Amino acid sequence: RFLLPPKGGTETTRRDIYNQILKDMAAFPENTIVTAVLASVDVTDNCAYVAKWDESSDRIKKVLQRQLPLQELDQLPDYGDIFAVLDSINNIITRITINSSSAGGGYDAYLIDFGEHIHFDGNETIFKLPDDIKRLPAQAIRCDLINCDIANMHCFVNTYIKIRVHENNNSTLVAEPV
Amino acid sequence: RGRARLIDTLK
Repeated sequence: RFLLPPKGGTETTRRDIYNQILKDMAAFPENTIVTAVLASVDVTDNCAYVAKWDESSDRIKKVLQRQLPLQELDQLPDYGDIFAVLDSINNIITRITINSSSAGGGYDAYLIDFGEHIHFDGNETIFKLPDDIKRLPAQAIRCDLINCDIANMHCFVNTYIKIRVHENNNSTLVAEPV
Repeated sequence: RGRARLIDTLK
């Protein structure tokens, strides 16, 4: 009922797993207004996440809508490797990585396309992704939001918005919703 | 709906 633990990989922090997954920062040119989904809001960290969800990310959308068959796994991939997990509360299948063991048991996991750090018990339903979907960059890019009450932004999560990219240090953005 | 809303955003 519980998955076999990762055989390898380097355990990382919440901050380091964001920096070690593949992100396409060229999709957010500085001093440009771009359209992207408000992936998630993290008021405690005073940051948000935006996701292009391009036509190039179409296969991730197919997996999200459960329109693609996947091979179920009984063994957890290495720490930092990208696979898929079934969220049956929302009945979606989302890309996920395990970044570290958890001090209270389980694992610290990161949903790379939402920008959400979650707890992973170890008995979840997980799938292997095809190599082309696994290699696609993480859609969620972290942003400091200016001219913005981040607390108010929860109403725009999972919704397309327009943001003006003030700064792009190729890790996180300084952007403003317009 | 939560994350399910994203489906309606990407359909």
